[PDB]
Amino acid sequence: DAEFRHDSGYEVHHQKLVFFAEDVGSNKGAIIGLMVGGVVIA
Repeated sequence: DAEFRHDSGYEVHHQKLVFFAEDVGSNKGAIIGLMVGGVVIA
């Protein structure tokens, strides 16, 4: 055991970050709730 095991748990977020951001990004029309929710403060 060295780095053969810890592949998925490395790759996950590396991709989940892109994937999730895609999911949100190409659905701003929906996630708009949060967008507005974040505009009211800050």
